[PDB]
Amino acid sequence: EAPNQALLRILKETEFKKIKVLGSGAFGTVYKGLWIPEGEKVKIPVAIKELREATSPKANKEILDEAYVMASVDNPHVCRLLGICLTSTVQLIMQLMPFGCLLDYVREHKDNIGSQYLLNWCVQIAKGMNYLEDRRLVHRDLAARNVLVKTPQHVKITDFGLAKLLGVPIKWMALESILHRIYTHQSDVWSYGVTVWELMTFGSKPYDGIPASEISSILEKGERLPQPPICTIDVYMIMVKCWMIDADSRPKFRELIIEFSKMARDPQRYLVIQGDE
Ligand SMILES: */C=C/C(=O)N1CCC[C@@H](n2nc(-c3ccc(OCc4nccn4C)c(Cl)c3)c3c(N)ncnc32)C1
Ligand SMILES: [Cl-]
Ligand SMILES: [Cl-]
Repeated sequence: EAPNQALLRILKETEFKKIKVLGSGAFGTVYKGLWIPEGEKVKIPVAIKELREATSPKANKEILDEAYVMASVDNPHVCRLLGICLTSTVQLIMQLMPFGCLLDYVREHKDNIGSQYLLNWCVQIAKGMNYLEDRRLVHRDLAARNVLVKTPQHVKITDFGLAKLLGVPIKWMALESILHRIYTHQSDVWSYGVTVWELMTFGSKPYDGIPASEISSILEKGERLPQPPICTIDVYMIMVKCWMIDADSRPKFRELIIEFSKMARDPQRYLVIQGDE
């Protein structure tokens, strides 16, 4: 309820440039580039995401609401918007993270990642998600690919709210989302569980070898992702709770922060990793 004095920067096309493509995703294409604020004598390296065309009817109405949220973010574990340009296309400008997404990071560094880092990442993601819940925003696409590494000890969530805006990731979705297209903070919790599984397996693909078309059927039969080799039952049990059919029986993000935080105080008790003494 304090005044929100975030800045919404509406950028002229001349105030930034795209220099090199970094990759593409469900929502658009990401480039490294420069932000060159008019009359300020500086140039700042940034990431720029050019959004794909919306399949949604009202998205042009909603783009600004989405910008407001991204601009407004004030949590260490959620990424923020630097500026937005709306012309022929919508382009989002934000800080450039040299260390990239968490999914690639765990795959690339698997031999070197220990229990403290893994648990801390769980806490941090939970913290960011809790913040988004406080703001009444449902992410709809939480996944390891949508977490960026600021430093190996500091990760931040991206891309919240774009799925709705733009109008699927079946393997990360709660059953109610798949069957009924219902999305809630509790559906986010299910995705959080899948995301944790991705981390704990050093970036394995969930349900690898099962076609997306079969996922709703297997879930209904009680199948769930398996216990990762490094995980004690204490960690895995939390992940399984995230995947309860009854959304209200799943943990709250605030509870998740607490549970992971406790385990992060003695990480070797809760994850068993070679060379992690
Ligand atoms: C595993 C992730 C992956 O493969 N990629 C492809 C290469 C580029 C990577 N990447 N993406 C961004 C980025 C994410 C989200 C962005 O805007 C949406 C948003 N979420 C919160 C706030 N905002 C504005 C933007 Cl503009 C870029 C990257 C960034 N920002 N830095 C480094 N790599 C990024 C993902
Ligand atoms: Cl920060
Ligand atoms: Cl950020």
